[PDB]
Amino acid sequence: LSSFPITKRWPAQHSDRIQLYSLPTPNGVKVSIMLEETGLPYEPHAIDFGKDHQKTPEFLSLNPNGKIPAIIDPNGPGDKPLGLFESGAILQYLAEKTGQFLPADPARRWQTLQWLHFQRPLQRYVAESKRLLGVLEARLDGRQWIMDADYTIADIATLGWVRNLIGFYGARELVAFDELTHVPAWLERGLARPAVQRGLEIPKR
Amino acid sequence: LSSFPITKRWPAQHSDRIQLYSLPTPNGVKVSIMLEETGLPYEPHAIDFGKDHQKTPEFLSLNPNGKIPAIIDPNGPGDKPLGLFESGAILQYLAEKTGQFLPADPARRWQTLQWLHFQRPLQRYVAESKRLLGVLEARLDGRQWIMDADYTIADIATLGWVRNLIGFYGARELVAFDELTHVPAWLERGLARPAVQRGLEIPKR
Repeated sequence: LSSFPITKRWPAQHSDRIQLYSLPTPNGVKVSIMLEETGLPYEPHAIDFGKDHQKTPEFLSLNPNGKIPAIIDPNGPGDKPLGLFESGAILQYLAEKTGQFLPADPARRWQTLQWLHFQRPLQRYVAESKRLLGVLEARLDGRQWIMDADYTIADIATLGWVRNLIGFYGARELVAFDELTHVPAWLERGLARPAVQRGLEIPKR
Repeated sequence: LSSFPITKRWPAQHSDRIQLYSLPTPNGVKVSIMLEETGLPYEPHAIDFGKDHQKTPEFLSLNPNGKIPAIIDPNGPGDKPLGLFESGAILQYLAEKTGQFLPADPARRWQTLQWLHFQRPLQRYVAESKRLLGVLEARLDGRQWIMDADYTIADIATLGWVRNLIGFYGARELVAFDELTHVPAWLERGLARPAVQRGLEIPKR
């Protein structure tokens, strides 16, 4: 892992573990939830955007885009380390590494991938949030998870976003969350999972 | 394909071909380029956003999100039709169906996926465009394609966006395109491909 310059600024205490460079944002918690769900050993590192640490040469050496989350799996394909960014790519990578959180059926596996990139100022944010919730509501009518009986990377990609959408005071009311039926029940099912509970707080801000 | 209600509004003349529901936008041309590159038979259908055709019950029956592109592959997994939206999911699906446009190496295949979701008003659009071009410029320094010698779904996902970014009068100058080196050369290489030339115009607006 010494050949990865990010490790000069965020050293690996456990170089045999997946290194996670992230923040507990809706995009970041996708990957911490996935790591908790799979049970993979990992080492989280909070990336301080308040100090522009995402713009440091060490962070950019892993993700030139300057976004979280990013990982380095020291046990990557061909037993070489693999640095990877883009939360959708990471979720797929971890699903394949573990053989967990994708449906068995090939057609439904492809459909699962659709959900990895699903999600006046406030008025626009509220209108878009409502439109997205409406799509999810339509999908979850008569389904336990986005992919029916199977809990997948689709739920892992979306639970944190919905949780955060209604996080602040007045937010539920603004988006008429409690007038929905299927999203609230699914959110409850997801937040009851201990891996989800853990992932939502990782890394410590 | 009769079980797909979208076909009531955009009938399939060739029901043994992939049906493409799209417009030649930066997101839409990803999939028409991919279809042209692979040589797969397909049937394009322009979705008229000017008449709100993306909000019709027929379109929403395929993509409840109301976005293009979407496909139905009548020859999907298990020889049943498969409806699929989300341009990244579609590009991956078509790469696997054909065995084309992904690197051979497992680590580089994962890295390829990172690029499927890469990309005062005008000032913000120009600043973001410049930042993105800078990332691409850094990647393409010393590389023929985003994934080195291999032309992949990464290039297919990004060529149209760059082409369009500098499409209008003054746009190149605004983003300082001609002060770059590697993006202009790569764009030239990509636009020299006849499949790219074809895909960029499909469906006919």
